[PDB]
Amino acid sequence: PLHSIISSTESVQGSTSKHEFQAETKKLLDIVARSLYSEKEVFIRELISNASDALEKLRHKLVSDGQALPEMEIHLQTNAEKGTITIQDTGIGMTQEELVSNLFGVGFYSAFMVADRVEVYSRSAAPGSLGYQWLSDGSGVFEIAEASGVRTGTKIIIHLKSDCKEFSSEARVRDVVTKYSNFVSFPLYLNGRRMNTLQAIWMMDPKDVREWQHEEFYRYVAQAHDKPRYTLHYKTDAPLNIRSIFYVPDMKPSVALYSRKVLIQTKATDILPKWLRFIRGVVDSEDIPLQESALIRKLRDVLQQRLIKFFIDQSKKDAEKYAKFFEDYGLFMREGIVTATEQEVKEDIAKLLRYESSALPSGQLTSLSEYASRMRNIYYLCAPNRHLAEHSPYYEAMTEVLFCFEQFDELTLLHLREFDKKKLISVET
Ligand SMILES: Nc1nc(Cl)c2nc(O)n(Cc3ccc(Br)cc3F)c2n1
Repeated sequence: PLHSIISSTESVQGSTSKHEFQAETKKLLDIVARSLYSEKEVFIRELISNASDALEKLRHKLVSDGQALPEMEIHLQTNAEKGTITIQDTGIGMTQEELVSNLFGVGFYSAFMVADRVEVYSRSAAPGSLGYQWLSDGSGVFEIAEASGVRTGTKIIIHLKSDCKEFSSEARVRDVVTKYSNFVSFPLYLNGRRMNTLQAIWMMDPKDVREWQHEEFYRYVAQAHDKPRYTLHYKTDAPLNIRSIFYVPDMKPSVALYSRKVLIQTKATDILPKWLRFIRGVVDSEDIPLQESALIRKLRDVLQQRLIKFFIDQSKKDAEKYAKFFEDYGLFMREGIVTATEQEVKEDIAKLLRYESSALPSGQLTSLSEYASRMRNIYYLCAPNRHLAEHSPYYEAMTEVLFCFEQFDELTLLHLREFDKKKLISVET
C-alpha cells in the first residue's frame, strides 16, 4: 500500500534574484502569519484547498481541450528528523510571472504562521514551461531561481518554527487532515497512505443523489444509526451562495459549516434558528472566514424560511408522515414561536402547527391557513379529549372550531394573539 511521489529531484543551477515587495503587502503578510487565523493547524487546510483548486484547473482544461488526464493526486509528507512538512500537487503549475506577481494565494501565506523558512518549486502545466524555485524566510524578501527536475504542479516544503515541530509527526498531521479535508475533491495521501474517503454530496445535482448516499452522510454528520426521516437538498445562488443538506432523524429527541469542500466549524449552530437545533446535516458557502455575529445572519434567515416551506410542502405531500413528525418535534415549533419577536416570524413558524377540527373528523389535523379557507376570526377550545371537546357546551352553541388537548398548545395559541386575517380567541371567553 506504500505510495509516494515526493522526492528531491529539483535543483537550481544558477543564482537567485532577490525581491522585496512593498511595505503594505509586508504588513498584510505579518498580519496573516500573526493574527489572521485564530488556529494554526488550519495552514494544512488552506494549502490543501489551494492544491485542490489548482488540480481542477488542470482537469477542467485538459477536458475542455480533450486530452488524457494525468495522475491528479495530492501528497503530504512529514519529516520529524528534519522537522519539515511537504505538500505537493500535480495540478497545473504557476508561471514565473505568477510566482512573482501574486500577492487565491492569500491562504498559501498562512504557512508563515508555523514556518520560519518556506521553499517552493513550481512548473506550469503548459508544455515547454520552465520550473522555478521560490524561497523566503518571512522577512518580506523572497528569492527566485530557475529550477530543474520540477514536476508539473507545485511543491511546498515548510521548515517549521522551533516550537511548531509537532506537525512533523504523521499522527498529528493525519488528525488535522481528517479533521478538515475529509471531503477533498481529489485523492489525498499522507506519507503514502490515502486519508480521505468521503464524497461531499452536498455539491451534487440533487436529482443525481441516491438514497443510500444520504443515509451514509447522515450517519456521518449525525453520527447515528437510524435513517433520515426527512431530507432537504438546498442549492441557492440568488440570495447567497448555499450548498447544504438537512436531515430530520428517524429517532425522536449539530450542523456542519463547510466551505469550498473544506470545514470551518463543526458546530455551526448560528446558521439555523435555535428552534431548528434538531436539524442535522451540512451547510457550505463561499462567504465565511471563533466568533460569529456577522452579517451572515441573512443566511440564517434564508435557511429558516426555506426549511419552513419545505416542512409545509411535505405536509401537503404526505399528511400522516408529517403528523408523526409534528407529534415528535412540535415542541421546537412552539418554542420558536414563543421566542420569535416579529409576529411575521411567529406566523411563519405557526404555519407548521396542526390541530384537530370540529368540522374535520376526529383523527384529522389541519393547519391554520387550511382552516382559514372555509371562513372573520379563528376560535379554538382547549379540552382534554375529543369526546370532551365535542360535548363541550362552549362548543355546543354553534361555527367551525379547533381543539387543543395539551396545555402548551393552548399557551402557544395565546402567545401569537393573531394570525393573518384572523384573531385567535378562546371559545371559553
Ligand atoms: N498550491 C498552489 N497551487 C497553485 Cl497552481 C497556485 N497558484 C497560485 O497563484 N497559488 C498561490 C501561491 C502564490 C504565490 C506563491 Br510563492 C505560492 C502560492 F501557492 C497556488 N498554490
